[PDB]
Amino acid sequence: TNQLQYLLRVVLKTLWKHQFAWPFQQPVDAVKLNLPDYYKIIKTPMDMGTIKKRLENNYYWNAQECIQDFNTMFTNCYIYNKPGDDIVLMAEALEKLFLQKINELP
Ligand SMILES: CCNC(=O)c1cc2c(-c3cc(S(=O)(=O)CC)ccc3Oc3c(C)cccc3C)cn(C)c(=O)c2[nH]1
Repeated sequence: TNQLQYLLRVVLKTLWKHQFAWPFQQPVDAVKLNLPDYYKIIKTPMDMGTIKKRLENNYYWNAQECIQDFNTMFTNCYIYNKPGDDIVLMAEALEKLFLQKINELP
């Protein structure tokens, strides 16, 4: 699929190089961040590092399964954190960029 290739080379690359990307490049380490309720509240943790590994290792059935992983990453952040928190503001900025790049999807 050309769309999965676009998601890796264009969408993921643009988001990964953004200034607000770093807290989204790896799973949330709830142990080192002392968030013992994170895995109870967030049933499907998702991050860009896991999406990258999934795109590189032929995990996805289709482009929609990948777009759903990016949406899960954003809403997991909105569910766990409070509105107005910096992490929510960072996810909102990345989401706006993601929707823009996903509008030019082949
Ligand atoms: C209500 C309470 N919530 C949280 O303290 C909370 C933290 C995070 C982090 C997060 C992950 C890492 S990391 O090094 O593990 C991964 C690379 C490091 C810092 C992180 O956050 C901070 C940021 C961005 C700035 C200042 C301080 C912190 C703790 C990610 N994301 C996606 C979250 O949703 C989330 N929530």
